[PDB]
Amino acid sequence: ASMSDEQAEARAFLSEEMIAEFKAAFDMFDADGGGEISAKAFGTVARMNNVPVDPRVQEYVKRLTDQDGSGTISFEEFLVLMVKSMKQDA
Repeated sequence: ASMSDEQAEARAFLSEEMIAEFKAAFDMFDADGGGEISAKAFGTVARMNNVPVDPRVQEYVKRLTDQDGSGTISFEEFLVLMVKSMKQDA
């Protein structure tokens, strides 16, 4: 369970057209149909989408699976993460 307040800014920055692309990319990894992908998958998705993976976010990303054991991010989080990474990337 994530925080959808983060989703608000994500939808403000990312256009529906962008959200749609990230949704499709996310779905590619969510073959389970749970709306949640592996934490480390974020880096892979970002890379193929030409999105620079921020080192700080990646630190936080690896910590997700590090502290929880099996880190999984929901589509909502994924969108916000893409935002954080692109925002931090100068």
